[PDB]
Amino acid sequence: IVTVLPVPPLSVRPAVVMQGSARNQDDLTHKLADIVKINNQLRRNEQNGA
Amino acid sequence: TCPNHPDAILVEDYRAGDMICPECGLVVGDRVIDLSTMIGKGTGAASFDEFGNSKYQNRRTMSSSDRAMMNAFKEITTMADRINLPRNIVDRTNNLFKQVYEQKSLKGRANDAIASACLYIACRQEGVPRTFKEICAVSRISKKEIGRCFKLILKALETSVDLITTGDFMSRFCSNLCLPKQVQMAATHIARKAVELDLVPGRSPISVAAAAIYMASQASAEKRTQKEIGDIAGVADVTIRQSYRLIYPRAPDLFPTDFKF
Amino acid sequence: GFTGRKITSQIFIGPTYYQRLKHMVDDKIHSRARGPIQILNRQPMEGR
RNA sequence: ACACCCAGCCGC
Ligand SMILES: [Zn+2]
Repeated sequence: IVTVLPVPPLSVRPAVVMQGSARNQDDLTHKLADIVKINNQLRRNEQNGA
Repeated sequence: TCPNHPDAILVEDYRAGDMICPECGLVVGDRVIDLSTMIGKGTGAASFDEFGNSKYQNRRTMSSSDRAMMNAFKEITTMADRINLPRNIVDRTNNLFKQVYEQKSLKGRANDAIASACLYIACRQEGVPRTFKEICAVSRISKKEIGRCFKLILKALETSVDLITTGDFMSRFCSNLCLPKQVQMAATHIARKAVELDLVPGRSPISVAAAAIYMASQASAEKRTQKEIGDIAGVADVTIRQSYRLIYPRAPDLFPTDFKF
Repeated sequence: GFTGRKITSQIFIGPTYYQRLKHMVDDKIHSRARGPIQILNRQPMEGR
């Protein structure tokens, strides 16, 4: 049972190019941003007390 | 970064795949190279609760400011599509809106007012200006509010816009009135000559532009009524009669060399 | 054509409609020697 | 200067 989630490095989920200034990230990077956002929300809501 | 050669630029060879020195040919570096999600609808029925609702849906938080910018861009696109503007003006409008919204000075006014004001600014800056009434036709906002918002945008964002001339509106007015090229050239010449010779001190360029339309219209086979001119220009028929009765003396001088009267 | 001799088998000759297809060999020839590589895995890239 | 998706086509 996982209680810490190992984030992969930038080699596993690198940023791609387009025209240039985009610097689009991998799908793992976007989902991990979502993971960190939901985890931070839960971690604050633990003592905020909903 | 070539050894034995300080301050040497490296030619990057995207075909050979290396970074190569134009004095000795060494290679530095062995090879060259080159946020959210949506939860959709469930396929299987195993995700449905006893009351349905599938228990897994997109929370769509995405801040407040990003929501405001997205709604504003939607309003800009659906506003500019009505008068059929090219997308370069739309993108310039979005650029001005983002600069204004990040300038943080116009929170006290409706976002739609800043939106239509940025549309007017972008239409001005491309050399194809629209009148205020044309923007007001495709916007839910009065002319007073758009005027005040335009005044506050020019005061706040610190930019200069070119003063309008009559010749910018002539092509749109004639083409939307379905008039040929000779009428276009004659009306533009009449408008520019009336501006430069000084018959119209302080008169609005929109009134004398529609006056030049009426000049070119009431001299050929096709003729346009005052009501049609006011419909296509937005100026009232009294303003057209004011410009008519003030432009009527010295008529052949305003005309071009040949028109086929 | 080389020796000028008669061919002792009478060749079937005549006009026939031929068509040149899109596939020319200069549009297909392709070679590599340690060229560019991908970002994700450092393998060589795909396609001519 | 990409990365997915789609389509068409080549040889067996
Ligand atoms: Zn060198």
